[PDB]
Amino acid sequence: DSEMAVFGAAAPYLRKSEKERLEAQTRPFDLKKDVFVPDDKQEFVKAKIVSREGGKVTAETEYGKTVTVKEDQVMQQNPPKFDKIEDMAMLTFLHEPAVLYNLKDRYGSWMIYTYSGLFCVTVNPYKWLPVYTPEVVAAYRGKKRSEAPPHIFSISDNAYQYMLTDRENQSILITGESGAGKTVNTKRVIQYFAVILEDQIIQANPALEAFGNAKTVRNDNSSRFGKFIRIHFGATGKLASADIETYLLEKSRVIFQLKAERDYHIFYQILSNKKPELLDMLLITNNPYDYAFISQGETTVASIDDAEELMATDNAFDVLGFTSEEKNSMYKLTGAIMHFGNMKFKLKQEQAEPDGTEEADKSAYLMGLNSADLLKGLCHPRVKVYVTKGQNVQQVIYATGALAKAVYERMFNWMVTRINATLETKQPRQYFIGVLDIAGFEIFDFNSFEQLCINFTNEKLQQFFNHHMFVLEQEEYKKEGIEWTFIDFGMDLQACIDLIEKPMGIMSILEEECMFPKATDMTFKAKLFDNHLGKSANFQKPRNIKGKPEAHFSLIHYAGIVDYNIIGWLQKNKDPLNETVVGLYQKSSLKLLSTLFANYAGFQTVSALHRENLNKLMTNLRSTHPHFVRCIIPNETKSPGVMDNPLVMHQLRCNGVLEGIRICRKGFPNRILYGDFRQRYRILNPAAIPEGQFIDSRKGAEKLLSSLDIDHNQYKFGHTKVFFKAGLLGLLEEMRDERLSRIITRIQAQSRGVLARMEYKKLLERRDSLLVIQWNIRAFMGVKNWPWMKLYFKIKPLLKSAEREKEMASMKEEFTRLKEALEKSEARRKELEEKMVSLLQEKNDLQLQVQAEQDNL
Amino acid sequence: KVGNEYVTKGQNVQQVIYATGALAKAVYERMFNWMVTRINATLETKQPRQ
Ligand SMILES: Nc1ncnc2c1ncn2[C@@H]1O[C@H](COP(=O)(O)OP(=O)(O)O)[C@@H](O)[C@H]1O
Ligand SMILES: [Mg+2]
Repeated sequence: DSEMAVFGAAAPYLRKSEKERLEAQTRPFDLKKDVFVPDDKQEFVKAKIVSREGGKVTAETEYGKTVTVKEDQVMQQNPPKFDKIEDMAMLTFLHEPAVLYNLKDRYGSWMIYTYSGLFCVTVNPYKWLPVYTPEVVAAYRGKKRSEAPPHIFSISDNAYQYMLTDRENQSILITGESGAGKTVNTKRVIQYFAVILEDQIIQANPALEAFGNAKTVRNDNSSRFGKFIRIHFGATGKLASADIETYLLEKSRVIFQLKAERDYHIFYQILSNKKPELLDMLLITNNPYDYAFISQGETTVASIDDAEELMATDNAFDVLGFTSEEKNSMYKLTGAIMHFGNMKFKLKQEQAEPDGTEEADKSAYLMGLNSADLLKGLCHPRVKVYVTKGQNVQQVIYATGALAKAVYERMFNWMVTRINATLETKQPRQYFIGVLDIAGFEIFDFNSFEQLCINFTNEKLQQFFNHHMFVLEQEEYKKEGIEWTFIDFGMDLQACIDLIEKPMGIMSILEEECMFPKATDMTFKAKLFDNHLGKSANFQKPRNIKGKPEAHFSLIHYAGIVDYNIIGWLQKNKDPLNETVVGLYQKSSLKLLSTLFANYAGFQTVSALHRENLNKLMTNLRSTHPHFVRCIIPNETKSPGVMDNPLVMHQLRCNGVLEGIRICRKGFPNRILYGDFRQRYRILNPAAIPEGQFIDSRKGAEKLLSSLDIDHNQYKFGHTKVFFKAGLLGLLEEMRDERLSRIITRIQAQSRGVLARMEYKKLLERRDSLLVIQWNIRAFMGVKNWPWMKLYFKIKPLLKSAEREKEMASMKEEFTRLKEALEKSEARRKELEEKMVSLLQEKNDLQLQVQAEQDNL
Repeated sequence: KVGNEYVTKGQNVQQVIYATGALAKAVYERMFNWMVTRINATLETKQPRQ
């Protein structure tokens, strides 16, 4: 249990226990006696095998109920060896009940992360589990998904491994219904990147979170804008400058909030009174109920304490390096917006007469200008012929709301730009990894233009997933000359997108009527009905319900039918403003309001910008190698552990995960280039593909594979990329690692051999020296025991041998010293000779240089 | 590389074939110049005096 010991706390929550699988193998089972049968309230139920009368197999459900049904919707249960399987591609039987029941089995053990073929699926646990510890992140470093339990950390690690190996961009895309957990997983991915500037990226997400998210019926932490976070890396394979891009912040939230929907987080974080200094300098109490814009929602969430969120976002701002002046500026603007919300107006003979201007004075003080000028601009708007115009009392409130939402949007863009500036670093950055977290699909009780935009973004993301996973993979199979029948998996959302995105479509008619002045909801809607009602499968008449608000029409996304009541979408897409107040805000005292807002009058519909951003984003994405994560919400009640079968079945059908797993298990998932394969797996059979003795790719790769003694029917050789059947690539990697280990061990053995060889040669020389010494000392003792030898042999060398024998020693040593001196002198003379040759070389070079200056003149 | 970002450029067949030709020209010119430098180094022996 090496993985268990390494993981520690998160081990039981990520990997099945050894005893658990041991008892699972002992669970009673058979090829027969096991089936899944459909049911109404629960989609599928386990059942036994009783009798097949006329082909009508009889099944006794686990609840005890017994019913006979024909061979249709009769699917064999998978063997218990596949219970709580980490990757769901090795299922011998694949069928709609099987995916649900394996997912539920893993969910019961709180195993949210599961691999469905190539991409990953995450079920919402609705409870923060101890799996995101930095120890687990370190354990998830440099590990394949096969050798590690499923987790988003493993997904990020595999993306980084591709990043390093193939030197190509990666894009981790999170897709699912709202509140499924996309933002949490994006935060975990950013955390994994930070662990392996890091504090800057960590705290940047809460900074935008505090201003973007709001509490909704579907989820309390509901993002109102798409996020694309790009982390750049250099050639060395280390983190570098980052970037964050936002998509279509829902500006209508400030003006209006639904009955069960709260407002933005910051408007109540500041009013939580955690820092009364904020209350003092903003001239605002801690009760949002006195303030019209932010009092429509509950302003209270059971799981959210706005004081903690406020201190967290302040800490994040400090970590990012936000100066106190700009923080105070945005705080003053946030105060000013509900100060504007406090505005009241009355008709008196025609422009509304201002009243209750004290709050207007306070707001003007916060932003910085003459309050009378702003009041007159709101009271008597002047626009391009600056000409005054009579307008209704109700219109001044709408104008103030539009100005407030525009100011909030500009402040949001300023935060985005400041985050980019803080994160940007001049250090080299080679490639990038893009994490995509769009606003998830959602079905509110009443839906409007922003809901339509969010759902259209979700539709386009699902269509991109379908196109890449199904169409492009099959076209790649075809192009490389691989025999493969074309299979249609049954989802092509291009028609649904073209219903609105393409010209003359519902969204296109929306921009066309927005350009058209005097545009009314009644007529424009008519322009929709005669255009696509009936003839378009998705669009249809509104399936109006008495409980739900009246809807103009109903249209079918990939996730189901949704009603879309249009109420003044033309003004929302057009975004009109009063030019007088525009001019007043342009020259405001505050740095933020003056710089940001000056480009409004310094048009293009926001829907057109949304479409262009989606097109550009997905064209950029197509250049990358996506990793998909699909998030499933188990229960609408936010109850952890409740695994509501019909909802998950509907989500699985809309997502089309089953067909993705089918195309992963049937087709060839792994495709590797011939040259890359040769240079990578040559260690398996180095004899094949001899080192630099020929030039050919296909033949060498074919010989290498044919020498690998595996199932040769798995791979179909192509023109440029050899394909691999599912599970083959990991096997080849396993034998490659084993062969590398064998090579390293043999290298160690050879190194030990040579070290022993040299040390034993040294031992030989030492033994020869010892023999010489011992023989000489033996002779010396033999001559020393002789009384004669010492007398004439100890004084002769000093005296008698000095004059005519030791003088040979003296002349020899002086010859040696003189020879050393002569050799050193001759070597010095030779090096001086070559040095003076070099001096000639450089002097003629310098005369050439002199000629060069005479050329210069 | 534009700025600090390595942006991949998309070119048609004409540009890529012209690039191949330019690479061939440049590498052969460097070939010729390296040959000239090599022969100059071999011939430029000691005592290039006077
Ligand atoms: N992996 C997870 N661990 C713990 N809670 C999670 C996880 N994923 C989602 N949740 C919870 O689910 C809810 C919605 O998750 P969130 O990421 O905010 O969704 P969305 O991306 O749709 O805004 C929150 O209550 C969040 O805490
Ligand atoms: Mg979210």
